Amino acid sequence: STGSATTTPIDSLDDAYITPVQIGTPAQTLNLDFDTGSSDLWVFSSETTASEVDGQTIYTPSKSTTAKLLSGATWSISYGDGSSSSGDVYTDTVSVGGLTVTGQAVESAKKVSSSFTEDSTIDGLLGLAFSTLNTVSPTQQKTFFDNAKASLDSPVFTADLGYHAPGTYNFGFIDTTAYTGSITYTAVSTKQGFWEWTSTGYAVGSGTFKSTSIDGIADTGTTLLYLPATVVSAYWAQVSGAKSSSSVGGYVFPCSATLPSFTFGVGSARIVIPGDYIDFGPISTGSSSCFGGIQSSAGIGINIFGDVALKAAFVVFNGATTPTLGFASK
Ligand SMILES: O=c1[nH]c2ccc(NCc3ccccn3)cc2[nH]1
Repeated sequence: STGSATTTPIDSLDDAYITPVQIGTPAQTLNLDFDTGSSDLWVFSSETTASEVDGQTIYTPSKSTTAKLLSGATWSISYGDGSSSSGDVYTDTVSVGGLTVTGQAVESAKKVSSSFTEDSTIDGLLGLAFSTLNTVSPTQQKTFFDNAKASLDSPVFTADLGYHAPGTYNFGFIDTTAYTGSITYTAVSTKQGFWEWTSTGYAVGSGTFKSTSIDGIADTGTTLLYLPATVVSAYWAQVSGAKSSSSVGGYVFPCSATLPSFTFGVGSARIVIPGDYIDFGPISTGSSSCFGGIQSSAGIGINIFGDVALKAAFVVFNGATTPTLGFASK
């Protein structure tokens, strides 16, 4: 089997991407944030504290004839931006772009943190990291991808995120029309539960390529590109007026600037992030200070190839017995 679903930026900055997901019988369609950096499928629901729901579409398990309470199971998760959610668990039928999994753990939110409440466009998350990170207790649950894998034509999914435009998540097949040139595959470590890999280096604009190993994760749930301070300093040094601001929380630059591209290495191959991808707009409405899309990972503890990097590529998440990642230009 296969599935294919369009993913759409939630705003004009591509802060995140939402993908429609059918849950239950009859289908309840929720727009979920497909997150290759986590492993929980959780949704706003009929059980979510009323004051914490503001415009989201909710899953109501009592209206689904295939919903079954997973007795005793609870979940609780916190993300890198400090956001969090928690609740209990149902199993139900979940379909993504025509691909159906029965008995999928659907984690029903009883509580969500303010940043989820304040974002009316995200109805929940669909985790696509490794199931070892799933937070359901006392019985850990599998991701949608893990559950679907045996049924897929090929044990893969692909992320094709758009810049200021819709993109695509495919499951079970590689669309050879969706990229240019060839796909370069690279090794993955699953030891931290992430799609963790090692970039072979970087270039800034038309500068020479610096060969250097950068270990990081392919994380569709993270907006920006977080890289070592040395790398990030070398990038922003090429932007007149750019500076790291403690008060804002990262590198900012004059909105009047033309940003240089950023290249990262995948084996001997190169993925080029156009300068415009690195612009995340005024730090506050009407400001002429703009927030940078490449930021330091110092104090995060890990480098993160977030949407800024991933949307420049066609990315294969290969879930074969030994997982790998593939990157192609597009
Ligand atoms: O690295 C990041 N990923 C993000 C996704 C959405 C956002 N913005 C909206 C949001 C935040 C938290 C919960 C719900 N919606 C910011 C992000 N930063």
